Amino acid sequence: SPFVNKQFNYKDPVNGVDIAYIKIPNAGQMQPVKAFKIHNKIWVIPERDTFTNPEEGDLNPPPEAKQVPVSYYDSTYLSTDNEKDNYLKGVTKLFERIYSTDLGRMLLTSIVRGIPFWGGSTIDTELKVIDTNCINVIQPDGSYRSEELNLVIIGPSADIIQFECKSFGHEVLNLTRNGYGSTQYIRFSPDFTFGFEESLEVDTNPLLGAGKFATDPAVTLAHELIHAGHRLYGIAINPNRVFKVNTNAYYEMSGLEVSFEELRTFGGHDAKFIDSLQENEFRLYYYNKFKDIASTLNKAKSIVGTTASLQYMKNVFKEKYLLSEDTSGKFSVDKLKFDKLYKMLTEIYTEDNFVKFFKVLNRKTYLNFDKAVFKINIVPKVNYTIYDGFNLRNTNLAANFNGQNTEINNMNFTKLKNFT
Amino acid sequence: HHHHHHGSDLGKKLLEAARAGQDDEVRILMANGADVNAVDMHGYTPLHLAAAVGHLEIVEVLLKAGADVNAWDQVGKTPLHLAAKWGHLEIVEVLLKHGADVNAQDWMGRTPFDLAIDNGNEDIAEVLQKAAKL
Ligand SMILES: [Zn+2]
Repeated sequence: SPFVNKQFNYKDPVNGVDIAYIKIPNAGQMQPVKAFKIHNKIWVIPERDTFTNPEEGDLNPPPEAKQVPVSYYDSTYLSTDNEKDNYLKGVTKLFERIYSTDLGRMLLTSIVRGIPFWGGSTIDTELKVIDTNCINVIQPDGSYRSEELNLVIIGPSADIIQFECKSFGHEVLNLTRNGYGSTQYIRFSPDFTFGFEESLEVDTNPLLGAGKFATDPAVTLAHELIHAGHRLYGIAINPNRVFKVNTNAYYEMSGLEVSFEELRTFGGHDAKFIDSLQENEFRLYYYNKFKDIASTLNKAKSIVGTTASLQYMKNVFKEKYLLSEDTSGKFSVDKLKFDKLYKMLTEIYTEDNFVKFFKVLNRKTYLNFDKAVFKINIVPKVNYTIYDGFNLRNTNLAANFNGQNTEINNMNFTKLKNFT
Repeated sequence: HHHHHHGSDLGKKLLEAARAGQDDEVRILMANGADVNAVDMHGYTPLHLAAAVGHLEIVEVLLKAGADVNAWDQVGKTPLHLAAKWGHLEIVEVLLKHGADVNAQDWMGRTPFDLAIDNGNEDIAEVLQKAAKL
């Protein structure tokens, strides 16, 4: 029972259903690109992302002098068909590994159920889909069929290791912080991984360590999938709510500040930098946001743009936000039901808890310094397996996380750049 | 002699002020040097927001200060696209009066005429229809 039913090949013909030419919301008039529906409401564009940002239309790097040490530029990556095939199967295998844990199995089920809310209409009482929460799928005629989706895995932009989770905004709505949600676009590559040190003292020092170990890409993708789970349920923290790092002299020296959002995503001790007063206000702030959505659903008189019934589309959102329905049929938010749902996306879906269940070596905090970038190929089963990743079972790579050791398993990790 | 220092970015305050229809706040921020063509993280200009929320006097004061009537966001919509969507006839007339492109197309191919008829704005669609056939 796999999460991704098909063994997609980039070379596969477009059938117009789960393999089709599509158009993403973009500032230009982009040419359609090939995308694969690996799962319900999840698509994979194995292209470099020149479309989401109007100022990053090209993959040219900045002047050699304006480049920051922690970056890697390569305009030729993911440009040829063979890398597009390998990229697609790598992303697919990474979903299988996440899904093979009850924790990731729940995360992926919460994402597919987290439909961006239908707050698009200009009339108070009718429900409508926000256009930017959809994609344009090409038909055989050449006509364009609009289709809804929740997640999109796309290739990196100019900065190859600038992994992130982004969505398109609304002129009058704050979809990521009002509960509604929005289709998420993740820049991610299964062919690259960051180097880090097992020794915490070395890992928190900018000037030491050369990337003794390698991050497991399923944790990296699991980290960005948690960003999606926050933004899809509309409970993300404003990215300008930053923490004045006082626990790392090297951060304090440079005056760095990490956003509460990423600290929450990492979890563990990191998520405790947020003080109880700050956590309390957000929970209450978004508990009220679900009440506004429950109020909008109760004042729903019509539905536009689909053949689904009004009652049916309310039900999709009762199951998403876990609203309570009384005898008369009016939706409400049960504070305890919400608190269970709120804690799930904030304290349970964390990079830390995922490392515990993958049983991999990982950074022990978000406040560290990346030591190197490696080129990996996770598609061969002699390199990387769904159930064990790099630390293959029964081999010498299982003990002491040896499979993640970039010198003991020196054939699976090719160093490209030294940040240290 | 009269040197002031900007403690906060004036673009974001101008965009927030135009979104909530605080005409005096827009007019005051414009006096202290806010950029009428600044952008938010989504490509929205003060005119995009002032037009989508329906503020006639805010739209005019900005256009007087040199706001791009044909600037587009990250999905290709212009101030004319938004004003037709939210049923603002007076805003749509002002934008046209200043030479907004009635044929601007967003990512999906839609013009401000399509958005108008797709949101039940008949009287605002007949104006855009006529202006196109002129
Ligand atoms: Zn992150």
